[PDB]
Amino acid sequence: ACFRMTPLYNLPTHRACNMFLESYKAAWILTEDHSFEDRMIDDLSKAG
Amino acid sequence: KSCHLEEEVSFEEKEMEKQRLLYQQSRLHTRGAAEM
Amino acid sequence: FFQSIQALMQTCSVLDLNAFERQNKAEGLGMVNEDGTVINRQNGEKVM
Amino acid sequence: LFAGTEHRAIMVDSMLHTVYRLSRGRSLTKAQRDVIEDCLMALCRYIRPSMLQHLLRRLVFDVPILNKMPLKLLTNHYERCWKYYANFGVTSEEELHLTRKLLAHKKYDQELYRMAM
Amino acid sequence: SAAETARRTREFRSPPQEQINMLLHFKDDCPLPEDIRQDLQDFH
Amino acid sequence: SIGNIMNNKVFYQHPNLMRALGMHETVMEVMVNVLGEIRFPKMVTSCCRFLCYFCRISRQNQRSMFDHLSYLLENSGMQGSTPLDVAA
Amino acid sequence: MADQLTEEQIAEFKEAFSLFDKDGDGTITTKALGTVMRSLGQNPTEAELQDMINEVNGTIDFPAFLTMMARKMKDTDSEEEIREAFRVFDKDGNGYISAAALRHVMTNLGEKLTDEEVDEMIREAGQVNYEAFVQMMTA
Repeated sequence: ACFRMTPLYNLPTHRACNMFLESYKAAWILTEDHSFEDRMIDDLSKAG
Repeated sequence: KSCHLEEEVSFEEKEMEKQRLLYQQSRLHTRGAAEM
Repeated sequence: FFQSIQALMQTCSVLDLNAFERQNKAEGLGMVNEDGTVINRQNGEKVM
Repeated sequence: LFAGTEHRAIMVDSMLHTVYRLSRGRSLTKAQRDVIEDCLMALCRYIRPSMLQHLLRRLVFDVPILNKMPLKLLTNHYERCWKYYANFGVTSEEELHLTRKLLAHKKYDQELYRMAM
Repeated sequence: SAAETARRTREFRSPPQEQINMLLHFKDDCPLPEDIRQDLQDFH
Repeated sequence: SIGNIMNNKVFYQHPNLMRALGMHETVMEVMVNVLGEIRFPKMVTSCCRFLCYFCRISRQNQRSMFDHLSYLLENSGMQGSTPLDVAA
Repeated sequence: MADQLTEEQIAEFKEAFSLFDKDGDGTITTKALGTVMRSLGQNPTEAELQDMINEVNGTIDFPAFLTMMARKMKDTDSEEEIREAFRVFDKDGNGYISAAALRHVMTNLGEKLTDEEVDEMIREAGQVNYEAFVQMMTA
């Protein structure tokens, strides 16, 4: 069954965006490194 | 993740980066978080 | 405090041969039918 | 395993008889028909042709004018192709009735050609 | 002759999930032109 | 309310959406809460029959309902369907 | 499962079932099950209809109705995909297969095989045709 699978351009366009987000989430969103925790913990502590 | 900022060098920097961790312990354990 | 860790230390796993070859025969398949993609390390490491 | 059964050789005549009347059923489906039709061709092989004359009466009755028993035609041609070394006049009795109207051309075509013994 | 199968690994040989995975691979072996790889990086 | 889902024509063609709605979770505990002898046999047969038809839609919908047999075996205790047959 | 049917036939199977629903409650009688099948085009025998209802009062709804023709669509294609398999395999589309390309087209087929298994599946089938290759591949 490894040969009978369809290419993209025969798909309904409502099903392209279903798997596009599931690809876009785990490849672009999750790969970002954000380090906000440095300056959340100190201004919450300097606030005397 | 705040206290994980430290956990070819020389002497003076390696205990200078032992207080900066120890300051970050001091920011958080003086407010009762050790018993939490 | 010394009950709730003596209960934790008993429920820690060691290696398991009877769980090992299950993970081998699970890895005997590469891609499920109808273009479904098998999540590799979702269950994945079944021992330890 | 059924080759070499000279000890008991008469219930197999009754065995092979009743499956051919079971081969067509008044209340049988095509899914069950594929099993019993597969057992006939396999029991055609692995048996010496001494008891083949018992079943050979009912085979030649009304077959070559029709084409609700094409399974008998393949059953026929496989029983004599591996027998190239007598009621064989029945084959000559169906050596005319097929070509009355002359579909399933290549089903009973070589069945006459393999009957050439 | 031989490198055509490296092209033939998508169109009947890659499932439609894994098709757009390698199409989305570009950040920092890609079939995408340089024009339509830009407007995504203007969105993100 | 269950029976109108059984011919909505979209439930049978979007198996990713139905578990992202989490509708198999919500129909699960309403069978549990009446089960907690038996109270109302004319709904446990009707609800768990929907779950068996839910499991026979896709690949991963079977995977989603697979995890709850840890609990579904703990209610093995009636002509008609049963929550034990959902586990099978 | 219910993955071999794509969406548009079930988009046609719904109103074909719903029009002959006798009450609007999504149920039908046992006898109208053949009459809708005449409108579909697939016209089986009478013998192919008892084993449908033998598999499942005489009350048939759209849940049970999908499981009938899902059993009647896979078998009409599972023995047929061995025909549609070979269409990108050879050069011109006839049946002869050069064994030179088959030693390296199976290492980028998307199922991620190695060079070891593909040598385990070539001499058990210079040139092997289309019909002996699938005879050891479809098992």
